[PDB]
Amino acid sequence: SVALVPHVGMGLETRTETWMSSEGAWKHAQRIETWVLRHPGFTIMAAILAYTIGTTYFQRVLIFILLTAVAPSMT
Amino acid sequence: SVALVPHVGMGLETRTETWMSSEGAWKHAQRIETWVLRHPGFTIMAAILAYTIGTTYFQRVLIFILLTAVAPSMT
Amino acid sequence: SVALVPHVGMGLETRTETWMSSEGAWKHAQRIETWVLRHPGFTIMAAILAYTIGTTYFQRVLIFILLTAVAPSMT
Amino acid sequence: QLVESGAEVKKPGSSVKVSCKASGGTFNNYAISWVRQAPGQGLEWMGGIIPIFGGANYAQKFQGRVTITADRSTSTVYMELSGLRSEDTAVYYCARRPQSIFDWNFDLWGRGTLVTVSSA
Amino acid sequence: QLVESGAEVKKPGSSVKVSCKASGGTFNNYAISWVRQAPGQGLEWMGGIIPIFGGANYAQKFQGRVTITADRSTSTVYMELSGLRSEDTAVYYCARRPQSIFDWNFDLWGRGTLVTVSSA
Amino acid sequence: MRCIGISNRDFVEGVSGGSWVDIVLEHGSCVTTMAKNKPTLDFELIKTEAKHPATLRKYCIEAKLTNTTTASRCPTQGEPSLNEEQDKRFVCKHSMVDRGWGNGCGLFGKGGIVTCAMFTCKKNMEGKIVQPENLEYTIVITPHSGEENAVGNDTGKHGKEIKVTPQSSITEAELTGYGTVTMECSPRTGLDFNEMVLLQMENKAWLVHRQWFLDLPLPWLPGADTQGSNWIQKETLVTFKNPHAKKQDVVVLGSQEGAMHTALTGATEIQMSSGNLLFTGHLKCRLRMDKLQLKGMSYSMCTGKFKVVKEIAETQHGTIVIRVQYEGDGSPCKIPFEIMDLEKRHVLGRLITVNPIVTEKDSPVNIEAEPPFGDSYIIIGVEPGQLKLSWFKKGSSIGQMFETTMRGAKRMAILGDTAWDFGSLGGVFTSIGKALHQVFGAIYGAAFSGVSWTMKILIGVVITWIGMNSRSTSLSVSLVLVGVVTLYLGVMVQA
Amino acid sequence: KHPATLRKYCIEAKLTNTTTASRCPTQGEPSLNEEQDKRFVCKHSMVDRGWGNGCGLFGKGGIVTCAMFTCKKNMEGKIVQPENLEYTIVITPHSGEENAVGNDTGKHGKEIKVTPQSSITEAELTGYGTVTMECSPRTGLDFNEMVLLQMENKAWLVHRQWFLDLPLPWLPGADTQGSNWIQKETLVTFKNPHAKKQDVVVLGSQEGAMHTALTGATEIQMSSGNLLFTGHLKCRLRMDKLQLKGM
Amino acid sequence: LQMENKAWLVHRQWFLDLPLPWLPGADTQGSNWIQKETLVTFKNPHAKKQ
Ligand SMILES: *[C@@H]1O[C@H](CO)[C@@H](O)[C@H](O)[C@H]1NC(C)=O
Ligand SMILES: *[C@@H]1O[C@H](CO)[C@@H](O)[C@H](O)[C@H]1NC(C)=O
Repeated sequence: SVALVPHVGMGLETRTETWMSSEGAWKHAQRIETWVLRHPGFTIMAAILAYTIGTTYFQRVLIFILLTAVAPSMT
Repeated sequence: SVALVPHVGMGLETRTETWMSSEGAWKHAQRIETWVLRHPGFTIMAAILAYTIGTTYFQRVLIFILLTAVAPSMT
Repeated sequence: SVALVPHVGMGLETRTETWMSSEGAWKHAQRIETWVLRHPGFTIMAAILAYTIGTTYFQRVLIFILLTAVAPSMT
Repeated sequence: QLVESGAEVKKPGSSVKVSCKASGGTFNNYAISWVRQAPGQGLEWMGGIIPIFGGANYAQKFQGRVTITADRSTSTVYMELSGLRSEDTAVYYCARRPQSIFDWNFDLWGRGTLVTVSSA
Repeated sequence: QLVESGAEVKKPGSSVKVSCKASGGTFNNYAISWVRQAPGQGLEWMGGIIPIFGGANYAQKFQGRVTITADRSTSTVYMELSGLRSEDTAVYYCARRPQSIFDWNFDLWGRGTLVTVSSA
Repeated sequence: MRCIGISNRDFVEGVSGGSWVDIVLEHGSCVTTMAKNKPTLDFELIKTEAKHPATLRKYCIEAKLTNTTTASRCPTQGEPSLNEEQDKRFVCKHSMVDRGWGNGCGLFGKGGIVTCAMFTCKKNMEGKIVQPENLEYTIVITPHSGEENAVGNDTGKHGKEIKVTPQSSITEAELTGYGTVTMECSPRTGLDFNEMVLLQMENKAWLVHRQWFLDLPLPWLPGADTQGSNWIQKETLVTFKNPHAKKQDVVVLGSQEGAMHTALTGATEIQMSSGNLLFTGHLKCRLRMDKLQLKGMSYSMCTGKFKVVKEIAETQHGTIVIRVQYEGDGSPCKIPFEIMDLEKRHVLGRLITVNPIVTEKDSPVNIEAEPPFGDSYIIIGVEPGQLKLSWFKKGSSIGQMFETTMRGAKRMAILGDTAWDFGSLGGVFTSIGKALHQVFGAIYGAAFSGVSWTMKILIGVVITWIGMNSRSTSLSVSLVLVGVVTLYLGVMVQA
Repeated sequence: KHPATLRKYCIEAKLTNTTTASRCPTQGEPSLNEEQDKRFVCKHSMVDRGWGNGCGLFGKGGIVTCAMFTCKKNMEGKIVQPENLEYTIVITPHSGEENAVGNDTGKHGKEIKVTPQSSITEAELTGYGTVTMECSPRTGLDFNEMVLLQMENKAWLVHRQWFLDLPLPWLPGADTQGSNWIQKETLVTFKNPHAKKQDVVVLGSQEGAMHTALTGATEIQMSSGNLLFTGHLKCRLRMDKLQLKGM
Repeated sequence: LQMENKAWLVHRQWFLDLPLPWLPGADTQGSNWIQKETLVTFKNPHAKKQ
């Protein structure tokens, strides 16, 4: 969809507010939150996989966060 | 929008072609590829960060892939 | 050109004489020989490279023959 | 550019709603106020509206009995007077003025909408 | 029901397209064939088509000269003749049969479109 | 003979001690069942009607705005109020504009402002729901006889149509000349319509997950509303703009039909114009062949000359079909059909049109047989005019085994644990496997719900790598197996 | 001013004149006459064939479906050269006179037009001398990398590359016939559910999807004259000829 | 495969891989060739005209 390629990060922003800045500011985070609520099974598996792969708490937390954020995204 | 929650991992798939299945199979991969083409700078930074954070080549590559996949996705 | 993909190794041959069998039997060898005559410089370089890369005489000769055959073919 | 509603007859105890159609520029740049003049009497200011912002202001007398609203989808300002009585028989004009608090320059006036209060 | 287009007068060397509309059930569950009859002569099968599938089959005599097509949006079957001549003057029928290679019963026929190369 | 010409045909051979077999019927698939002494039958699930659907929510995919009004308070006087903030057919927003002597306040600062516009719907999606007891499955049973009226046809001249419901789930089909077949189906465990919505948008419909339908980011009505005027998430189809701080506007967000189409990828499209017709899904039935008999077993071999009126044509399933006419004298007679070697010393293949018989003289009968891999000869008739037909089958037995295993894996990928009821005849191994699959599928669906196919491939690779780089052999093997199964499922899924 | 059309996308289409053709198994591809025309979006697929549906063979036959693609609503995008880039500035001195304290047009507040044609802009402020402005309208918004995207009485200032990368049917912008849409496959769907039949649908209307995709872009006005109310302008202010009024 | 009063017995995949413009074989129009670019060459020697 065209909706999958928003005009964010293009470097044309001014002081003027954008098309849906207030709306689209937190919509991705809300989506990831709703998805994690609806699918606790994948979050637990991602936590286990992140703990296993990462040797350090930073690597593990980063892997878990990225897995959780990308699972709905590809979805 | 609604387009960002596209009824994929819902577990209701039979042996019948789903709606827009052929397109949606590779649409996200095409989007990631086009984004990486248009934004080489972020990919280099993601590779550097993945190398730094990960100690083993496996988790370095995993971090790089997760970062690259979620960079356009968060948009 | 279609001439660069002849109907050679198709496993259809019978006892019957094929289209241009006698004529095309030695055309490749003749063309390679003529090219190696017209371009001695590449043959010497190929021999040097084969000697440099090949550890044993068999490897050197195989590499030299393959380079000399491919050079005209890729053109 | 300040076309007003036609003359309406009313009866005591009822409310009459008058309208002032305004141009796009007038609606967004200027402020409109409502002045009523009962026949044989002097001019009187009921209130005004800055249609872009929408907060209406009213005279001390008409406060609690007059309502002024504007429709941003139509570029119109409506004056609403309730509890009509005999004294309310008057002509109502919708005038134009700048948005500044100190500027009360009624350069443009409405055609005037006579409102009659009588059983008839 | 199988409704055919009206009669057409053509000239030698020209082309005529004959239409044959059909109901939804007969379009998607059957096959439509075209058979001509020169006046005072027997029926001659020209070709047919399974509109749901397309890819018409043509008689050897009309190979390269006829084109049968189906409009799925309008549920109509079209026949086009190229190189019309006097010997091609005849009435053309569209007939409905099952979409199987063994059964060729035209249980439903159109009225028939007559193509003439002279004046009426 | 209906399954001839369908790529997804299945061959089910054998029954249990009770003369029954477990078959799962899918819409795009055909099942042909064979037992030692029973006629060959073809089973097709040709319909699934949902009746009496009730709406549970109407989403707005395209709206308009009218009656826009604004209120504002000069700075430090609190937030403004509009009468329309309590009106449910209005969408409102609170912001701050810049006020001052020029704007008409007398104080300088950020003065609150609120703007409201009436929200109206112009097009909506009605997500109907249906009770699981209102589902009706139509199943056609056609005997694989050879009579010309059934060679791959999709008509009901010879096929028998039996309607199966959750209430009357046991039915029998009277097959003229073959006895009766009893179907004992379990539609309730078929598709679980209590967790699904029938989504009709314009002239197109989909079958969707009810949680997914209830989580949609569009405005909705409960479905009991007859006037609209109480849409819920009206803020999703509008955007309020206060560029800088001088004005506040509100606009609608354009038709959402295409965004809905994109959101519907992975939902199987259904039909909802002339009733709720679902040409997707499966039905598990237990097939009872006990009162099922071959037609004409009390016939004498033909002893006449057959002619092949249609050359032998091979199907996608490794079997062959041949159409032969009869010109002998004993009209109803068993057709002497055999598939032998050149010397006619061994019997190499089995026929599928079991007990072929000529019901009428000039009435072609087309037999289906399964010849062996490589050379084989189809012999039709007796010696006085016997015809011998050479055939060659291109495949291999190892390749056939590989394809059978792949079809089994794909059936498990699509039916999950219901694939253990396909061709089942009881048995303890089947029950143990189905229980194990049920538990493992519960875990797997919990861990992989809502995940796309690329994510499944990535998770499979990650798990396989973890297992391969594992010090313990048991955990290594288990993780490698789970990861490979995950990879196969990700490559097979449409998600 | 003087914008040029760069590309016209399709956000809403209709399909008509749907036709199909099939080839029996092993006999190659089928052919429609409609595949010659670019107004038709065509698709090739395989369909189960056999004696039942009209082939003497029993394999996967070839099928092609074509439909006439027609646009119903456009998302035109336009490009302006930096030369046609008028800027309007208003200079109001801090007096107390108040006539132009809150006014927008003239009076005390003198408004000037800045264009790349003239580097120096001169405003004579009554009683204050002359204010000299040296603005660089070229180094503000990089209009060589921006599109004035107009979709149904709304406009956005978008990145040119982001715009050219949009996945919709489009026309080159030089187009005149308005019928040779390029990416017609992004707005049409082909369905072959069970491998028995192939069909085509026009896949909805993308106005709302575009609205979502324009998140992060600044709305502009393009109904009359392509007005922008976003961005900056760097100017050098010359007070040499500026004098206090009351001195 | 027959070309001009001459015919050959050729491999099917080889024949389908021939880099020439082609028609489906069910065409009947003979005008919508597939890969015409194999039988034409476009010239832009100096980036002046094509
Ligand atoms: C909306 O405005 C129309 C005039 O455009 C008016 O007739 C109607 O009463 C209004 N409805 C409201 C404010 O609910
Ligand atoms: C499309 O079909 C219409 C009939 O509905 C016909 O008039 C028109 O000529 C057709 N156009 C094409 C390009 O096939």
